[PDB]
Amino acid sequence: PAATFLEHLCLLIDSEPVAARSTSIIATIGPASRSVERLKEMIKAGMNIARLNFSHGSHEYHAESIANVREAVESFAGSPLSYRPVAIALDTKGPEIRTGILESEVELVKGSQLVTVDPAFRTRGNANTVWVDYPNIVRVVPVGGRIYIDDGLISLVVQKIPELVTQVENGGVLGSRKGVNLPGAQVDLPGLSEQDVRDLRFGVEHGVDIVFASFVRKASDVAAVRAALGPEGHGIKIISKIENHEGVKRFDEILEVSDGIMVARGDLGIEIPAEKVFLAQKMMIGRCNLAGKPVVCATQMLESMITKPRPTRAETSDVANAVLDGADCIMLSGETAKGNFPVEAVKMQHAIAREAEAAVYHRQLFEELRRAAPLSRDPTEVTAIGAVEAAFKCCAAAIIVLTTTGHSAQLLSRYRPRAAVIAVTRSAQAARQVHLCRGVFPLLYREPPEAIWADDVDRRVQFGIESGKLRGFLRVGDLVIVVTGWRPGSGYTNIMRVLSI
Amino acid sequence: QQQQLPADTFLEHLCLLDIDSEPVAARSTSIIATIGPASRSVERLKEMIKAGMNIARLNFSHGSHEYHAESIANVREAVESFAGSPLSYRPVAIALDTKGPEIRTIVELVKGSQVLVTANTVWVDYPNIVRVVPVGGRIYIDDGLISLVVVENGGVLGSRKGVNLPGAQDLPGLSEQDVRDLRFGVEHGVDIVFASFVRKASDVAAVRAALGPEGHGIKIISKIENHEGVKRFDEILEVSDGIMVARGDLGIEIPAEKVFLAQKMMIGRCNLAGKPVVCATQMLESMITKPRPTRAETSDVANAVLDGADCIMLSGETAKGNFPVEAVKMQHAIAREAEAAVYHRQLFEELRRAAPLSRDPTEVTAIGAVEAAFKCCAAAIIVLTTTGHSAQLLSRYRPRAAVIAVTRSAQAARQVHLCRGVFPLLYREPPEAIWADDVDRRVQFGIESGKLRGFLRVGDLVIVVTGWRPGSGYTNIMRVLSI
Amino acid sequence: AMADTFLEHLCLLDIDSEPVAARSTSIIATIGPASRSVERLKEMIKAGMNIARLNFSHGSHEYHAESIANVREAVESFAGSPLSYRPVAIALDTKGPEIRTGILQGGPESEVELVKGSQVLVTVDPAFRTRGNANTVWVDYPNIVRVVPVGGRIYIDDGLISLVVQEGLVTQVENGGVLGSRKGVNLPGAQVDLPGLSEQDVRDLRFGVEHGVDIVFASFVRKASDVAAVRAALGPEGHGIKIISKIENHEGVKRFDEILEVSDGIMVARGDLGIEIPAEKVFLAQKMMIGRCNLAGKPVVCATQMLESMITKPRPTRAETSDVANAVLDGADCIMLSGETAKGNFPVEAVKMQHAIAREAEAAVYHRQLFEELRRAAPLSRDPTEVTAIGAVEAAFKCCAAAIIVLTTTGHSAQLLSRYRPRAAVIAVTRSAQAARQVHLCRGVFPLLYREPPEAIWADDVDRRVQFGIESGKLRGFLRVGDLVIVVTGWRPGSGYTNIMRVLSI
Amino acid sequence: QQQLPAADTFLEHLCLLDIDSEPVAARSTSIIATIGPASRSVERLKEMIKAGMNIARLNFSHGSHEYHAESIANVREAVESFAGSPLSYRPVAIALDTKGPEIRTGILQGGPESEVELVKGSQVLVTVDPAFRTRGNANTVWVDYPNIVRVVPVGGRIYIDDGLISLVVQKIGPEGLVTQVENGGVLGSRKGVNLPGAQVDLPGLSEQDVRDLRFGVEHGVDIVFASFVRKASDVAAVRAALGPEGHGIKIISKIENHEGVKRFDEILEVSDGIMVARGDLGIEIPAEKVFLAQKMMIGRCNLAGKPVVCATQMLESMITKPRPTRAETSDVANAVLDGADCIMLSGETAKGNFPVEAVKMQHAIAREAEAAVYHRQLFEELRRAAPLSRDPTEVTAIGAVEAAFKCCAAAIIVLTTTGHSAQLLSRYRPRAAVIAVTRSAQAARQVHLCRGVFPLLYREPPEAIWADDVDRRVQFGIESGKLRGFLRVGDLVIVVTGWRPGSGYTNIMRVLSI
Ligand SMILES: O=P(O)(O)OC[C@H]1O[C@](O)(COP(=O)(O)O)[C@@H](O)[C@@H]1O
Ligand SMILES: O=P(O)(O)OC[C@H]1O[C@](O)(COP(=O)(O)O)[C@@H](O)[C@@H]1O
Ligand SMILES: [K+]
Ligand SMILES: [Mn+2]
Ligand SMILES: [Mn+2]
Ligand SMILES: [Mn+2]
Repeated sequence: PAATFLEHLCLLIDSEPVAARSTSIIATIGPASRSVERLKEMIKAGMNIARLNFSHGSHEYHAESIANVREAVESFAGSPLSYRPVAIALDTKGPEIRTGILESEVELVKGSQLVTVDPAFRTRGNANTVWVDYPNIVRVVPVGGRIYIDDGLISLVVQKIPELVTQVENGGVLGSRKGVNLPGAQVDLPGLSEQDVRDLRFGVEHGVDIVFASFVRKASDVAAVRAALGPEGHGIKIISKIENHEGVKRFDEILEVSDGIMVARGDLGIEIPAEKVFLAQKMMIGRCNLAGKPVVCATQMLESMITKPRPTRAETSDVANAVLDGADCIMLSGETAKGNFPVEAVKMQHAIAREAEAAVYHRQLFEELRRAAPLSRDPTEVTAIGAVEAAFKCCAAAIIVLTTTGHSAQLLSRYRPRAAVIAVTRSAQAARQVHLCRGVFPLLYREPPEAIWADDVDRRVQFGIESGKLRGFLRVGDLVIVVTGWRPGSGYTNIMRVLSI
Repeated sequence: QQQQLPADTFLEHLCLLDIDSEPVAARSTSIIATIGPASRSVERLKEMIKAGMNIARLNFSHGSHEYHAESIANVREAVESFAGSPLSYRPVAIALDTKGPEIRTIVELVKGSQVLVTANTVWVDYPNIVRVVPVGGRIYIDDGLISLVVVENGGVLGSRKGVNLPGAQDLPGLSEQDVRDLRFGVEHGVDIVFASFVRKASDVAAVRAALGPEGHGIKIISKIENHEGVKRFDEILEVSDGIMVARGDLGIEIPAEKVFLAQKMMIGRCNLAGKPVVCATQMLESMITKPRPTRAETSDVANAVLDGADCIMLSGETAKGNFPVEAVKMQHAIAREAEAAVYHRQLFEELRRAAPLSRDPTEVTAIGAVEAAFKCCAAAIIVLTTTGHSAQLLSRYRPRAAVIAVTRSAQAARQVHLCRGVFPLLYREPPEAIWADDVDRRVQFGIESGKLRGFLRVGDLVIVVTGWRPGSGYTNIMRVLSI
Repeated sequence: AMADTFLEHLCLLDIDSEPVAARSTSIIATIGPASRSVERLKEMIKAGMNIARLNFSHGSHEYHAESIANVREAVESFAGSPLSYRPVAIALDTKGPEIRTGILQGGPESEVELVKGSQVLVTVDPAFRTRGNANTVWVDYPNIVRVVPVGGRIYIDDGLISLVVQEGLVTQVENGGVLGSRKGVNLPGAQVDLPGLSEQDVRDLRFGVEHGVDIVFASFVRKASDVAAVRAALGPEGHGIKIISKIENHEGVKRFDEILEVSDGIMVARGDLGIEIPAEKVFLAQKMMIGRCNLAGKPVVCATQMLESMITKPRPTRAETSDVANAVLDGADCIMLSGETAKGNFPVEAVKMQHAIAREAEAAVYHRQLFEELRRAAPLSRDPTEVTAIGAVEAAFKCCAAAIIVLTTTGHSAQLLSRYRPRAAVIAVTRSAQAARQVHLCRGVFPLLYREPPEAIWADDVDRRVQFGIESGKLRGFLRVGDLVIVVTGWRPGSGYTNIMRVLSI
Repeated sequence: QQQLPAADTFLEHLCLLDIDSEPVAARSTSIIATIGPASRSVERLKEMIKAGMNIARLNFSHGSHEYHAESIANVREAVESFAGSPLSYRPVAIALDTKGPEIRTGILQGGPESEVELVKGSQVLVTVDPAFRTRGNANTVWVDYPNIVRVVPVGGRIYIDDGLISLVVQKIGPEGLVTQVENGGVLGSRKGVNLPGAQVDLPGLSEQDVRDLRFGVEHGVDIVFASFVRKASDVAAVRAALGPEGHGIKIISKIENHEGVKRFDEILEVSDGIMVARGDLGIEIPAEKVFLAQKMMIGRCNLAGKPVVCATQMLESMITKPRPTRAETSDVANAVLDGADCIMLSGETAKGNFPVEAVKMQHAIAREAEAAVYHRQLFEELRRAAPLSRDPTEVTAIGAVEAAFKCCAAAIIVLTTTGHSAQLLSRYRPRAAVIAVTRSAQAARQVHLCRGVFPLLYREPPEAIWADDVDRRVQFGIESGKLRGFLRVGDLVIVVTGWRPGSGYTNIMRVLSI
């Protein structure tokens, strides 16, 4: 029915979704969700990627978090057909600026007159004193320069710049060690601080699967993340976070060099006017779709759930619209790191996505994507679009790719099939990183290779099919599109066959 | 370029939204703000008008008759304070929001504990409750944040809060209080009735009947707030002047995951029929407490504009919060950016295509005017309208150029805010002897108000729409004039 | 016409769907022996001729003065009823730089047969200009032996005779056949350097102005400067004359875009064009130019061999029927007749056929796609006239307007409306007799010459003209009671001030 | 090349047709040529093959059984003369064109190759009287359909010779029709007559037609163009007559009159494809309307994915002159641009003085026209319209086409047993050539019925190991491909094949580089 655009819309509430939701969900790990038991709960509810937010907590503290995710995850390895892998994502600290330690709450008051970088004063913070961890602030913020504290809920205007006389423009309840922002001011603060490099090495050492790299402003920024990531970490997927004007202006350059993007609406939402983020968001998602790289929508999607068990009408709506925009993943932060309803937040994102996903007008979408996408000569894309097409023609229940590094699956999702892309792979990491791609569902294949190749292929396909039935992707009578390669290894995907279940 | 000038597809389109492309243009989506303690003061009202309020909502769920007579007295007072300058005067509509069949509750409720409906005792003003909630029947309290199975979800309960009984069905659309309320409305010349809990054609019939003879002029916007309302939408729409997607109630009556569908569907259908549609509730909540909205709220506003909504609302945000003006400014600012992001191309084509042939000279002139507008990047379309009807016809098609509507009907100049992209001008002079001349004076009036407010500058082309003889229903001419 | 796609569209063409509507592609007929008679002309006017073509490749000045005298005479024979009077334009077709064979050996009407596989000499020799035989033809383009290489083709007589170059050029007869006196010679792939404007051409053009022809079809136009000359020659007395450039060879095709910019319109001269370039390729040339012209909003004419067999037979072949329809469906503003009406035994019948095919093809147009497509492609504009025009078209579609009635002084406003291809008829009222003629060059326009002297009060003059259009409208069966009509007019008298659109009921 | 710059719209598209854009690619519209005195000679046939003929039409309106057995003997002989190199052998179909319920005048008075003039305003007599079978003259035409005198009423019109001659019947009578000539002209022997508006009780299948059809089977013709098809049941008969020995024969229904046009949808469903017989059609219905009939049927055929043939007078003047008129050139192109799968030649190759030259021209026009198709719109349009399907073969097919577009595939190489898979591919109108490899000689012939398919007959005996047999065939296709200039080093090709041997198991698409 619902599947013009107007027309489409007009035909969208009792049409029960039916299908693996495909927008994968990223949840940040924190006190509210570090416990193996809680993690297991969140896995059941639909978390696919676990975010470690390195703005907080020590190395040891995160090694615990990983230890636990890994623990919660493997607790299901008891049935290979049902095992959901889970990716792990290191979110980098980058050039944050932050206030000192005071869970007491100093009230900064509208109009009252001091930002200091004096070591001694590094905890002497008061109703009239706030100290900040970026010495250069006193040199980069001119008279009538605006300073923001805590998610931009606090505003100060610089009025006298020896030791920053500011006046509180927007006051509020200030807490411990909070994000500071200096828009219109050029931060010479480096993309890669020593801590960031340590943090990244840690990452590799512990085999995280994805680096969400904060404050990416330019191609060279992701180069560093790569260098730091070092040789041991070429497999790591680097997702550039876009969080400020420059990032937005150099987006095209950033996208080219990165594996994907995150629309970091939090910072972005203070660095540029609030009325504008939507544009930035819808724009980068578009461009990303066009290039066929993962894009992540983030921050405050479900805030009030930090405190309440139900989201607001806007948050529901936000989630839907991100999916309808084309986002590959959606995220949770405060919602799962500190709040009183982490599992319930995950369940909600899972539920909205499934409805939003059923409302996509693939028609327009696939045509649009086909149309825009330039010719290509790489057999893999060729097979991929070929597969998608066959998939539409017959309402394929699913497309089952054999993939070594996920790259073939990615190519399929690029074109947004409606049929599920069931990816079979022996690379445990690949099976994790692929959650970065809308509509892909990884299956980790454990058996050792058969002697005769073909047979190995057949075993894997049949493996996918079997896991398929078990999980209710495919039922007898369905047609399935199978995509595979002429010889073993990666980069040789080149075959599409049409099989009946 | 500006206003998102820099496509052939929607994808393409999206890919070219630019963040430095300064919006430039009267925002079109009109803003509704609910009046309450945070905003009943003449001075505060003046502030909100400057920020962009166009409709004032009186929420009859709360406060007495006298208390609202005060609010109207004030809105009127704030508004007329600008009548010092006819070229600049912004009318403001007044909308009565009906109480309808609510259920309400003068401590923390703990998860797992028993709570009796009549710390563990809550009394309710719907007696039939004990008769319609069976064993396993869910009872929700306060904005659906508190849950009760005949306590599932705990939380802080306050005094007299919304109660909902989903899956359960009897309470009349029109209670005696509602009728009094409506009479009050007519008596005080409200311009619009947002009618709560509309579930079926006959429901709006009553609102009309109650509204009585003295109130045929009153526009009746039906609030959709529950399953039934959603299922009978097509019938309700036919009979109503337009719609409100009441996401609050709706968002408890049906699963939360689903409202977006309801919303995008109704807005589509309304667009199709050319009736105003209003998006409402929680668009900017956190601003009830904080001076800045969350990234989701920003996003919500834009997407309602981009969905097609004619008006967007504010409730807690302007009735009780600490940042009413600041909430209005925000809606105004989002709308303007979302409006420059509309892909009129697809939109107009889509509307044209879908709209059936017609034979009414007015529609004919209208679509023609729009088309001319596009061809030249008209700065604006200037209609002379008696009841607004011709301005409405123009907006139907979603010109990008502004629809400047000149009218002597003060009320029409108000009710027209219900229509995306229209900008009313109330014309005060007495008629000229020679007709034509009267026409010319009005057009020129519109033009002059036009320059003054920065809709049109020298060199612009404007599309003028008028009628062959005086009275309504005779719109039938389109002229192309240069400024 | 209400289908969502072109495929769909096609699939719903109905053979019992009687056309109903003024055909809109105007027809151009060449005047010759078969059609110089006032009586025959009157017949052809009734049948639907709109433009009369005088082919200056043939006959003397006196001979054409007679043709014009006659057309004018046939035409004015109907001035007895202003409401019905069909103007008819007159078009001078230029001789330009031809190349021709001689007078056959002892015979200004006799026939030599050129045999397949035989040797033939082509000479440039003054003496031989009359000495044409079975192994010998002479030609009046001396440079030929210098521009045609070994293994180069020479086509003779409409391209029906063919020579390959293997004091004179040694040629094998590729394609043989019966050759007569003084016939056209073509050298494809070869470059010609003969002037666009020969002395004769200039005299011819002056003649044109002198006699008030309305249109110059200018032959062999290869480049912007070529139309400049035609304009210069046309002289001051002739600014009003519309110059339609004829595209007839490779160069013309390659410089099309420049030619188009400088011309009032185009003719796809498929005859010459169809020898200068390979035959397989003309369709491309034709469909391309018509597209481009549509885009620019200038008249484009499709011409030559549309109905040949009718020169001899009373019924066209299945291909010719097909050719006509496709030309209309391509977007051509006018279609032409030549041999068909100049010499053949069925001139009137040929005109009737073009009139009949066009009407069906016109009802098969998928305006939807067309108007959208035109809208879409047309750039913004700021000229009140275009603005009013597209606005009028749009209103027209919305209500299935029976017609659009423009008041136009130089035809310009009517042209703008047709640019967008309304389905409703464009009824143009004008006092300029010449404009009322030249407008036929614009698909879907129907001119009405208004004769009354101006009223004192302006407005009233306007009202009289509109009402004039209406009345002529009912009388001719364009509009009936109950119809809506879209009226386009101006705020003050003069040209270039069109700026109002009203919607009126009949 | 291939009109690559020629775009977001159709208008745009048109505006970019470039005359120096040399076509480059097998032409895909196959060409049908009627065999006749001008072209029965083995040598002439060989010439026509080289020029591009793909299907040979035997017109059973004329000549005896023996005369056609000769024509077939010859085509076959011309064709097999090239079997000397399997990589370049062009199969050629053979099509029996049925006589059906035609009506005809007699031989002319002692003038077999003579003529009579029928004069405007005079009295002609139509006689069914056998005695005057051959006694025709300026005032007398005898006709071979007896009932004519019981079916053409007073005031009823009779057309003779391609509609160029016209009689109005004014007096009915005990020995024939007393006509007044409404259109006159030079009449020849045994020419077709049409009774429009007058309904012809003449059977679709006359005894002769049945014999004719049996002959067909007996001699293994590949295609029956069935004349005057008016209704589903008409093709049933052709099938019945065709008998068991002839299920393989493709039956193309000729649409030649009003009824045919009105029942088209029913006829299409039951037939393997269609011919728009514009000759008859063009007299039975007004001439101004044929174009509509033609564009409509071709559209519908495209939609259903059945071959559609455009026919009659496409190049007439070439019967007499070595060069076609500007309209005929144009007619050919528009038929291809309309979507026609095959184009035909009749007079042009049966009798005229330039049969080869006529074939060459159609070949040359088609190639240019084929580079002008706006596949974009076309494939979208086809996709869009085509309903979901569940048959692996269609699925593979559309998918192959799509891959083809994505990379500008030089070709699609299918392995097909009965041609079915190749047909499914053309259905979607790829731009890339559909090279079909098959061991069925017949299939290789019948596939010419399908736009853009180029059959290759594979001769080697099967390999022991399947797969290897597959690989040999693909490689066979490739090799024939390079040799004929379809594919060059560096190209991508899309290969379509099956999981097991036999027909109906096509289900794999691979992407290979050359
Ligand atoms: O990592 P990629 O580039 O997606 O490769 C997918 C690969 O998976 C396969 O289907 C099977 O790979 P393996 O047998 O090496 O595990 C290959 O044919 C193909 O190269
Ligand atoms: O209110 P509506 O229905 O849009 O009517 C618009 C009317 O405005 C006019 O332009 C002027 O009306 P008035 O002179 O009464 O103000 C009329 O021509 C037309 O009928
Ligand atoms: K000439
Ligand atoms: Mn951030
Ligand atoms: Mn409510
Ligand atoms: Mn010429």
